[PDB]
Amino acid sequence: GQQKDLAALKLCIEVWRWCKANSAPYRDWFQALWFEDKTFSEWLDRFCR
Amino acid sequence: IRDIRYQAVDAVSNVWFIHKGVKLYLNPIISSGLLENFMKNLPAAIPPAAYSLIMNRAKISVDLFMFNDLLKLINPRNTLDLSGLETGIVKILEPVRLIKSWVSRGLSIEKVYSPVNIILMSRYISKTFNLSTKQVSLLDPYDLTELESIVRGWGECVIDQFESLDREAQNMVVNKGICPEDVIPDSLFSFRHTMVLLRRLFPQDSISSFY
Amino acid sequence: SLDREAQNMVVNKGICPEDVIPDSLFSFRHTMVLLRRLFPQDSISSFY
Amino acid sequence: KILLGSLSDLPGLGYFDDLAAAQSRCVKALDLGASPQVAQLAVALCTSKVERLYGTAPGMVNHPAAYLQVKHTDTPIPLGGNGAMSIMELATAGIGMSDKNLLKRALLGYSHKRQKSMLYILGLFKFLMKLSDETFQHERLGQFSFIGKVQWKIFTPKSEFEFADMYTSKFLELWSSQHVTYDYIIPKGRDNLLIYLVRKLNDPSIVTAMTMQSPLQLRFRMQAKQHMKVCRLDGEWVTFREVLAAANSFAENYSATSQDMDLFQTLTSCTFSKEYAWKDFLNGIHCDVIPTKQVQRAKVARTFTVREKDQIIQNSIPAVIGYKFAVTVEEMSDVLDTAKFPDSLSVDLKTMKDGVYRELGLDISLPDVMKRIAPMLYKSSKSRVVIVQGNVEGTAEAICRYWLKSMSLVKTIRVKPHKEVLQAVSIFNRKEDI
Amino acid sequence: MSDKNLLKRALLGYSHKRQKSMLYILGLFKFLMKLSDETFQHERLGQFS
Amino acid sequence: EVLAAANSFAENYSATSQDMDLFQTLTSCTFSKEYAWKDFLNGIHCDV
Amino acid sequence: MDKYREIHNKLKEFSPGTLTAVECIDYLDRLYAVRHDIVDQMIKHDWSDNKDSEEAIGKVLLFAGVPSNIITALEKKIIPNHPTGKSLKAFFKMTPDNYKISGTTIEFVEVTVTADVDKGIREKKLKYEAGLTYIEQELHKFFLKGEIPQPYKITFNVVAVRTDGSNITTQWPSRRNDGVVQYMRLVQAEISYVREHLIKTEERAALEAMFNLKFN
Amino acid sequence: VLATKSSVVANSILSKNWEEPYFSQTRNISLKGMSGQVQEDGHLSSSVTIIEAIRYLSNSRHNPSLLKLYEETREQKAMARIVRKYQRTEADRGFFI
Repeated sequence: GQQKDLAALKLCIEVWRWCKANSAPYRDWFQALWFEDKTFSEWLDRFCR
Repeated sequence: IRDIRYQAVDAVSNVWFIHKGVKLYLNPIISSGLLENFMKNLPAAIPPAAYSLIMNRAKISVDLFMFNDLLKLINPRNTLDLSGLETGIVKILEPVRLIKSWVSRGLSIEKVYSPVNIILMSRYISKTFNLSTKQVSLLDPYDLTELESIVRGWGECVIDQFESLDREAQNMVVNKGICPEDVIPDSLFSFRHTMVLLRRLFPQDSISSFY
Repeated sequence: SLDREAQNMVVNKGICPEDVIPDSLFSFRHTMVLLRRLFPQDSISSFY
Repeated sequence: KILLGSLSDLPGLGYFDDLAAAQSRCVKALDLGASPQVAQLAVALCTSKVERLYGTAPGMVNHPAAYLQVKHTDTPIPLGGNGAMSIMELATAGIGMSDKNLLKRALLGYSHKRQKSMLYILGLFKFLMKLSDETFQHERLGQFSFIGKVQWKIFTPKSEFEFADMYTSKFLELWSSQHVTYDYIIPKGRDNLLIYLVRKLNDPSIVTAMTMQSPLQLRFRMQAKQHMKVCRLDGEWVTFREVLAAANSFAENYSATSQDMDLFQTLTSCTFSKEYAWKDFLNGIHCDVIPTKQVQRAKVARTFTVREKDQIIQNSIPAVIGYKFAVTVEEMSDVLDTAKFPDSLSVDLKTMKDGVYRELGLDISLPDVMKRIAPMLYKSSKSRVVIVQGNVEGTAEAICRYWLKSMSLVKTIRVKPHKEVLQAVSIFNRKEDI
Repeated sequence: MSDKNLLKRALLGYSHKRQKSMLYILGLFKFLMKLSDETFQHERLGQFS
Repeated sequence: EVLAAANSFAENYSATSQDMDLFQTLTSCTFSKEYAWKDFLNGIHCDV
Repeated sequence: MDKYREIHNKLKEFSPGTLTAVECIDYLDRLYAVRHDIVDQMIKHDWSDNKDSEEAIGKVLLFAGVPSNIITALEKKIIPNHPTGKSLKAFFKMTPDNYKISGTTIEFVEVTVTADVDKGIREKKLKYEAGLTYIEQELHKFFLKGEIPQPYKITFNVVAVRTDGSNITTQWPSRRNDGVVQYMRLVQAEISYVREHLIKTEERAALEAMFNLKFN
Repeated sequence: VLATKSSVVANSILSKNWEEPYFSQTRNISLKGMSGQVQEDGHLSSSVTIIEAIRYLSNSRHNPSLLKLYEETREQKAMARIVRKYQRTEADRGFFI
């Protein structure tokens, strides 16, 4: 579980950083991309929690 | 940071991109497992159909036009209303040329077609669903992509020779019974997925099926 | 009351008649193939 | 001729490949009539030369013990390994049999008691497999057998050959992934055959063979001697020390998995070809010196076959594998043309699946499962000719026994288990019984 | 626990080398299981293992 | 008779992958946290 | 005929998508054989020639009074126009589908059922008419030399009927077109059912490859 | 001597499989040396069997058989050359390509 959480956090970090470098729809992508069984926005909410 | 699993990334809704006024559709990139290559400027291989879908995404493919012609041949006035056209830190400055560098020919997943099953399923779709209600231009690109994928190549096998195929289909269906849930138009067809996609794209009043 | 509830459920939002599960020991495929075989139907009407 | 040509030529494909080539051609020299002692001396000399060239031997930078918490003998051959095996095992068992024995011992140690030194070897093997599953899948098909290996750089331009730069590397990789049936059968139509030939041309082994007597090969030797970036760790060029460090890091934090255990057993389990159990044959053998003067007889050439084909499968294993993997119409036509008994292909596939399910919990119905397990189950059926002295019968057991009696240059040697101790065994053993 | 140790030793012996004296113990255990799977299943639940 | 039947069944028994998995299930760890007494006693030493 | 009844009985008990490719292929072969047989039977009853078993060309000539000695002598000759250089003995061995003898005139007809009428017609022509015309010249030379009192006349007619039987009446203005076209429509529907529906979806490519190799 | 073995001789000749595609066999896509085409300077180019096979496959529209390939290239003049670098392959025996 910790390994999956770490991988999800790292992948979210990478996609966020790439969207930061260029001009990309941060939130729209985060509501679109999917990892395992939890979407990116829900991953963000879980990381906050 | 290392050990980033770009291959596990999946997309549910549209993933758009803008660059100097150029609009891009990144869903084929994500579904093909090439998000890392696009991000980090790495070479990859994509079929020309994927390139056309990524670059434009606003012009329907020739497969949808051929399917519309097939539906017109089967039963006019129930065809899709077509109004579109045919066919750590890394910084990207030429995404268009980057994608064009991936384009090549021969890497297409051709499927085994069934000439009679295609026409049978096309007519089942024509009668069951009313396709002249919602404009296809305003349809969701994500669902239009999947419809084009599941209908790809149907026209190329039936428009050139139709009357003989239609007569054979009538001969096959009139003499002995055919259940319209076992007809397999091609090797990459799923009845459940196609029907749920068509239900969601074209709503039907469920009262008629239950009352 | 049950018929009125069914009408209320089906008229407001769409119901696909292939996901309705009457009981825990029901299979749509088997029931429909059994009913097709027992009661033949002219397949021309579903295709023409 | 082979003994003296074993030295000058450098395959330059890496430590494992150079060692395998030297050992295999020493085995060939033994086949042509070399005494086992001279073959052993040549094996030792070539192993020393390759170890010094790659720095594997204890005393210099590339020694595995300085970067791995595992014994030098227990390190996998693709990493810093000890290629000082007996010529008997090399000739009889194979070339990559050391890795198979190491993996078998590691799995045996993991059972009974759960230690960490053996799970370390399991993690090293998993790291090797992860490195291997980043290149063409047909490389594991054919050639020397291996669980996994480290890929080394090719220090020659691709523009030397005219048609190499026709299809891009990513094109070839995706075509190979899409068309997996062509790993086992040769395409017939020009559309697929041209891509097959272009992929064949870019094969590192074939490229080196084509550039074998060229000055360009000194580049790789000088890079390896200077300990520069020659290996791969992910998408970047890395030095061998970096590969060793990454292997240690991956193995120290590796957790065993039931599916991983099943796949390791798949590697350890029997083969699709009838193979003689050379390990227990040599372990249980005994030789006795008989005081009889040596008699020099004539020389006769006999066919020493070590891997046969099960008679129950009417078609060749590559044909059945390609038929299962074929999804396009033209792939089906090609596999039907190659197969001698097209009507029995379905029966052979069904028996193959039944045998796999009987011996293993793995089901070959899923394309991924069969794709991963096919190269580790099917091995080539190459035949060899071995020069023997007297009345040696044309069987593998007889050739092996002759080699055992030939260890002593002067003394006559008698083998105590004079009975037939053949172990011709395959995956399909109880199919007729069931 | 004696039966468990015997079964563990039999499986360990079956690996490495495929003898017959250990597969004999495996067959004895399978015969015992076949005899056991002819009565109430809750008998194995609880009590001695 | 039970002993004879056991001998007859065991002399003609063929190992199976699923049977191996179930035997390992018996041999494997438990759902309850259990102390490994076997290796504890094997590796123990007592001094007077 | 009864063969169609047996085929229908065997195939109404098979659920869709449960036939192996080889089973589909041999069922299709049986169905094409049945179609060829029913067309042979319509021509049989049209000509009222109860020749149930096909007879060899040599046997047909024997029924026409041709002496055996000249046939044996001609067996040693070779066809110069044969694409494969087959001997006259093998060409005499083969049996045409039907034949008729009317005095000194013998009519040979080969019938095929296919969509490509021209291709089948030309294939049957290149298979039959070369040897038939060579035999015609041989018998004409024998008549000129005086070994037969009356010369023989040979006629070859090939008729191909499309799978739908649209032009069957044009080529064969028979009284029995309706029943035959109904039966052949039934067998065509059976063939379509076997090829397109009953085949397992995981072996459709295998069926396509086997069909291409066997028939194309 | 050969007249008493006519059947087996015919079987052996027919078993050579003259109808298979020429470039699908291993022997025609090997690494054995083969002369290429005449270059601009007028010197024949030393090449490999696999490269020449790829060249013909690229120029042609199909994979011909042995007889078909001979018929297509019947008018082509035979050319030969001495290898640039000797041997270069374990299967390379001789001094001419």
